[PDB]
Amino acid sequence: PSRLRKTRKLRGHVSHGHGRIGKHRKHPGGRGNAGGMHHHRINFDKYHPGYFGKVGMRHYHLKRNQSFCPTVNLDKLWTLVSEQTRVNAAKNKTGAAPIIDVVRSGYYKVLGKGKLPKQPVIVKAKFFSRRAEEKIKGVGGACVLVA
Amino acid sequence: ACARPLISVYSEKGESSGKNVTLPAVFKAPIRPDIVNFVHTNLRKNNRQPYA
Amino acid sequence: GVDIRHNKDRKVRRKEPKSQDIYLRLLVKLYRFLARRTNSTFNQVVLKRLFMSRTNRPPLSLSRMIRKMKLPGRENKTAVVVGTVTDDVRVQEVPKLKVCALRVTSRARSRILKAGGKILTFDQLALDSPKGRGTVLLSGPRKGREVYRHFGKAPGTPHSHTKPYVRSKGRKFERARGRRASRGYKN
Amino acid sequence: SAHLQWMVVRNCSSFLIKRNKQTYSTEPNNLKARNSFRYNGLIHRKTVGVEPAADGKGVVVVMKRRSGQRKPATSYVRTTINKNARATLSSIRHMIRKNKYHPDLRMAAIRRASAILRSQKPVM
Amino acid sequence: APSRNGMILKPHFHKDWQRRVATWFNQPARKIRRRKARQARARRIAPRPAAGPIRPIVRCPTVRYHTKVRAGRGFSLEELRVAGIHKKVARTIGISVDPRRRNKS
Amino acid sequence: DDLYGTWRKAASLKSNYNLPMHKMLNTDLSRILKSPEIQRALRAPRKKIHRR
RNA sequence: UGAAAGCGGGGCCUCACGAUCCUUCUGACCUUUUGGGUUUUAAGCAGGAGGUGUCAGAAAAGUUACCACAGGGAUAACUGGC
RNA sequence: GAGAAAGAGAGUGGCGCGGACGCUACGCCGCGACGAGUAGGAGGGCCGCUGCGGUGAGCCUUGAAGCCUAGGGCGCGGGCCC
RNA sequence: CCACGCGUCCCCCGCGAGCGCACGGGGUCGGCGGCGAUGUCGGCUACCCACCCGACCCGUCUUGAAACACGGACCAAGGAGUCUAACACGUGCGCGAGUCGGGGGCUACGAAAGCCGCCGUGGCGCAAUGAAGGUGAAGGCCGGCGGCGCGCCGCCGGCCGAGGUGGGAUCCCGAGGCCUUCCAGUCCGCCGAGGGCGCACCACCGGCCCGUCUCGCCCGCCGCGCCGGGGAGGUGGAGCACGAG
RNA sequence: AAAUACCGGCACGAGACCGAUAGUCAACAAGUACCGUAAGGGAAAGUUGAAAAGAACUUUGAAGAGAGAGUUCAAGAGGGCGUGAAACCGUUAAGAGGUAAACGGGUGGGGUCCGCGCAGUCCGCCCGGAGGAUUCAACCCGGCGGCGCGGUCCGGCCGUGCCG
Ligand SMILES: [Mg+2]
Ligand SMILES: [Mg+2]
Ligand SMILES: [Mg+2]
Ligand SMILES: [Mg+2]
Ligand SMILES: [Mg+2]
Ligand SMILES: [Mg+2]
Ligand SMILES: [Mg+2]
Ligand SMILES: [Mg+2]
Ligand SMILES: [Mg+2]
Ligand SMILES: [Mg+2]
Ligand SMILES: [Mg+2]
Ligand SMILES: [Mg+2]
Ligand SMILES: [Mg+2]
Ligand SMILES: [Mg+2]
Ligand SMILES: [Mg+2]
Ligand SMILES: [Mg+2]
Ligand SMILES: [Mg+2]
Ligand SMILES: [Mg+2]
Ligand SMILES: [Mg+2]
Ligand SMILES: [Mg+2]
Ligand SMILES: [Mg+2]
Ligand SMILES: [Mg+2]
Ligand SMILES: [Mg+2]
Ligand SMILES: [Mg+2]
Ligand SMILES: [Mg+2]
Ligand SMILES: [Mg+2]
Ligand SMILES: [Mg+2]
Ligand SMILES: [Mg+2]
Ligand SMILES: [Mg+2]
Ligand SMILES: [Mg+2]
Ligand SMILES: [Mg+2]
Ligand SMILES: [Mg+2]
Ligand SMILES: [Mg+2]
Ligand SMILES: [Mg+2]
Ligand SMILES: [Mg+2]
Ligand SMILES: [Mg+2]
Ligand SMILES: [Mg+2]
Ligand SMILES: [Mg+2]
Repeated sequence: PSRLRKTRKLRGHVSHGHGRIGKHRKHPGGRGNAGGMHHHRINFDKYHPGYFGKVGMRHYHLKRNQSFCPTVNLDKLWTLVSEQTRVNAAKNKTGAAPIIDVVRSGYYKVLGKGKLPKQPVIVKAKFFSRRAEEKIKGVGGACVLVA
Repeated sequence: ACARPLISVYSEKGESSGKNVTLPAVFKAPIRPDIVNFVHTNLRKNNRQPYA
Repeated sequence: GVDIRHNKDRKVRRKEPKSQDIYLRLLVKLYRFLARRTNSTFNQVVLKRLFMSRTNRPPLSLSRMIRKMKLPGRENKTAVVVGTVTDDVRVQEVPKLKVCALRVTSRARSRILKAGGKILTFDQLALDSPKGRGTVLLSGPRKGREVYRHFGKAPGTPHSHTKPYVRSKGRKFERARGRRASRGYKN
Repeated sequence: SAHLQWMVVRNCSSFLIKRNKQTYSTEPNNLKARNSFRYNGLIHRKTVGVEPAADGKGVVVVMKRRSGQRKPATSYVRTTINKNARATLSSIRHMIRKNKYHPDLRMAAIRRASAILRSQKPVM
Repeated sequence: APSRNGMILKPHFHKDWQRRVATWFNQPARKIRRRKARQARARRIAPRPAAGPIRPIVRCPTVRYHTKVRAGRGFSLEELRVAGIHKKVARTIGISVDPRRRNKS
Repeated sequence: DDLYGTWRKAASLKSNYNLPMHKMLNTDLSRILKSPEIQRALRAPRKKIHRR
């Protein structure tokens, strides 16, 4: 609201919070992001490095759907599937292992970040990390590919 | 509180009828006039026509 | 006159919360009393932490309180956060905890009451232990916010690993003259 | 409860009245009529009030009972005392002290009863 | 004239944008307009389905969405000739047809 | 309590809603403070006014 | 190089020099060239160079007595002052 | 309030019916030292104007807003009440 | 002389009562005197006038303005940091590894409000690095089968398992004791020598991921290939290192 | 065709908008008066009272204009008339005046009004003196209320408690 702002306590004060020596002029440093090479060199090097110049190849008609491959980690792997699968699989006596179809939950690639509990799985992904595969093997379990 | 009293139903003649229903837990949700004032302030701005 | 400089003549610290919440102010009305009338400094620290801002009482997570209660010596103690005990989903086995917090989220308190613990708020904490005896006081990660990635020694300045403010992370967006050795100079 | 109701009522009640650097509360069971947690007569489980009778003689003393807190009609009990000034005040003193009925304001009730009695004896 | 630290920004307001601004104060009026027209249509085609014709199972094109099956344009001609529905009688009995759909599967 | 849910039953007429938890439960401050748990573990009051 | 200890990644030390963009050359059995393959071509990645001497780096001749505008006593042509 | 870490602590054996004020805890009270200020920053306004939701069982033809005043006053002051 | 008893062991030589004065934790009188109904009493303030001291006209630009610097005859009304978008930080609120219906739909004030969940499409967040191909965030011990002038270990079965150092608010244990006649003797507290497990955070050393360089020896098979995977050691990153949006 | 856009037009409804120097330029004989050769530029300007009941009649003056009378609740609302400020002016009353006026601090003098001042506060307890009551304490009956002090009286209810 205007009732709580600073123009309600800058009435009676002549310069209205902008000064007497340096008047509040209109655009003293140019409009916008101007003068980066010339007179705002120190700001654009002390606060936005890398800004000027070209780098990298150009890819004209880019499609994020082609580049779509969202990832999940092994510490979140068991959160895809409900609790009773995990407790029935830890309770299970025949060594039957539950099947986590991660693509059905919505992640294409499985990466291995976290500690995975001592419990056999079948992780059914589209892409795997090397460490994710070896943690699934080291806990005992399978890595199934889908297309 | 954790309890729930037993609120009585009144007939149209004024006196209490025999029907007697337990008090719903909505009446023991927390009282916060901060949230009530905030929501009332921001939602009373929605029925408002422009001017220019 | 005196030769006294008045720059730091006023402490900046709070006397009260800046919230118009009334339950937090009733907790403050209780812990003002316990702070000035006990000789335990747990009451002073929890008075200070009720005073603080949302950003200075960061949300402590259930995994941190699992670890910092599984440290040796502090068995069947009472963990006490003044922020918010949030659920952590990358943990499976939850021991019997004794948690005191301003607010616990829904499936975090579901997890704790399923494991067989007990969540008591600060009023019944002061009833259960007025001087706070038998309590592991705990704090969330205060540098855990993403805005501390931008603070400190500025980017474009050597040996400063500071995240700059960019509208979109990509190839074209601030990779070229300060970042490269070919394009210009590298810091 | 009581403090929860007070943290709402303290600056928002329609009995509250603020002018001339003073503050008051025009609620019907407020001894000394001032805005306080001690003297507010709506937010408590037990409360006295001292009022003049509808007849121009005596004092009706109002007690709040224990059980019917959420029942406002059968909550207050009213006893009309029409006698001399000494025994009226001794009745109010015994009524508040020996019941142990909210002894914070027995003396405020006695002050208000004596004020009503001096206003109720004929004007010179 | 940028200050100490912050983003550098390029807001696209350099044109005359105030002369071309679409403001949405007829949003609830237009919702009530669509709703009244939808109810008048639904009671006009009176026992027929309110949502119109039937539209086939169709799964989405690209790599991001081919795990999901949605509603399509219309039942293809090979689908109709296998189901024994004539391609001109399907639109009469309420079946959406498009001839453009192939069947690779 | 079908609309806004109980404390242990969720909202049967919303999708995912439950009554919001209290921040302190025993709201009465004076009954807390005049309790033998807290009145025991205090120091003595210092109410002798020491003027200049 | 010296037998060797060592010494040397320019000149005994204190000066002798140049960002982005663009071009050119050098390097890898390198990446991309877009539905797939091969081959030219082009784009990239890293290292030099082509140069900005107003040297943290615009691409730039005058005249106005026909003159104009915003200002400056921050600054001249008078007096006055030291 | 008392120069000296810590209980006016509990257990086992050898008549007259009385007692001021307080505590809007965002309240009240006690100590000390302190008070310059342009540009500027900040806090508090029971300072002021207009309109809206609440509210005062508000005010008003037994005279509202407005205006005038050698009348009585309050506030450090913005202002305000008769 | 701020020295006052009786009783014993050793050496040299724990409650007495009253009254009262007061250089004693900030003034009281348990002292008085006058004038008061048509001219007197009180009213600082506000009306006029007098006198002493003080006293240049404001705003502004300025190193410096009363300036022979500019603006201003006087009065009434109007009259200048606003709104939208984006960002950043701080604070309040809801939920919280999630969060948000803003677009759509269903049911006087109300063009509001409620609701959707197989309307979370999508945004932001939960993962980074690389120009790109791409890859994509602990390890150790045991048993078995110089390989030799993979004590290292390649591969299989078991066990421990998700850093360390220093400082650290809080807490935890407690050598002793906190007296009412004296000794044992318990409980409830409380104080505390010293000793602990240490939140957040800070500093440092480690470690893991991505790029790049250097040196190496291995490992896999449907395609034994200009193939794929691995290690050690530096280094560049807006990373991880038990969320914080 | 549909979903879609609409500051023109016909007819509508609404407003945390403006309230006659505001809001359209325009609340009114407004794109009018007026200016420009022209293209074009373009104002100012609301309010008696409830009802005209809009001041009959007498008198001075040639008349404007007055004085009486009268309407009205009110002309202290009299045909540009609600309210009627300020600058500025006329007059009356008071006070003053040769360093232009004005100002700050301090009092003094004179006023104007106020204090309904002008024999000056009461309030408790007690003592003594003159009164007047249907009158006190204690008992009996009825109702209402407050509370292991009923350890552990009987019966219900709830649990953001548990077990069958
Ligand atoms: Mg200033
Ligand atoms: Mg400023
Ligand atoms: Mg200026
Ligand atoms: Mg400036
Ligand atoms: Mg300057
Ligand atoms: Mg600016
Ligand atoms: Mg330059
Ligand atoms: Mg001083
Ligand atoms: Mg200062
Ligand atoms: Mg300061
Ligand atoms: Mg600036
Ligand atoms: Mg449709
Ligand atoms: Mg070398
Ligand atoms: Mg030489
Ligand atoms: Mg360029
Ligand atoms: Mg010439
Ligand atoms: Mg000439
Ligand atoms: Mg000069
Ligand atoms: Mg000269
Ligand atoms: Mg100052
Ligand atoms: Mg003088
Ligand atoms: Mg100037
Ligand atoms: Mg100058
Ligand atoms: Mg200056
Ligand atoms: Mg001069
Ligand atoms: Mg001049
Ligand atoms: Mg000038
Ligand atoms: Mg002038
Ligand atoms: Mg913030
Ligand atoms: Mg409407
Ligand atoms: Mg006008
Ligand atoms: Mg007007
Ligand atoms: Mg107008
Ligand atoms: Mg006008
Ligand atoms: Mg008028
Ligand atoms: Mg009148
Ligand atoms: Mg009038
Ligand atoms: Mg008039």
